Amino acid sequence: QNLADPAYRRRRIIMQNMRDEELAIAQVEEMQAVSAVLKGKYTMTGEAF
Amino acid sequence: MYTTAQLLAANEQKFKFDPLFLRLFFRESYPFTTEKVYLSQIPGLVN
Amino acid sequence: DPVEVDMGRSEENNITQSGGTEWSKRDKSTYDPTDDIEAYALNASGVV
Repeated sequence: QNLADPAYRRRRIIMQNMRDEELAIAQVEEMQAVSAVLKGKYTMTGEAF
Repeated sequence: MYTTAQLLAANEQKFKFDPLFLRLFFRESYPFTTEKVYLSQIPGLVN
Repeated sequence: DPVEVDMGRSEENNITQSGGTEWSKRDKSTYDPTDDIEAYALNASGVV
């Protein structure tokens, strides 16, 4: 009933994608803490690294 | 004809019914302008 | 001369515990009679 331009749709996609990347950072950030105070050891290993 | 009937109060037979559902769950109301209505949801799962 | 009065009571307000479940065919310790109380209080036609 109320559309918009793909330009503001592009803005929405940009904001959503920023949100997703921030969430992914916050989530992957806890991996090292989990390893650290879960074993006293940690593995920073993954493809492209 | 000589009857002299004196009428007293009546009952109500009221019911035990309260919404509890539009009053607790469906609290916000929306009229319609179209015939159909969608209900979209965004499933988010980052990696 | 006899004068009969139907006060307006409904039969479902005139329950008899008759059956296999009144109160004495139960364990006094394990059973809670309040269940019967609400089962009978539904047709109360107001607060009791």
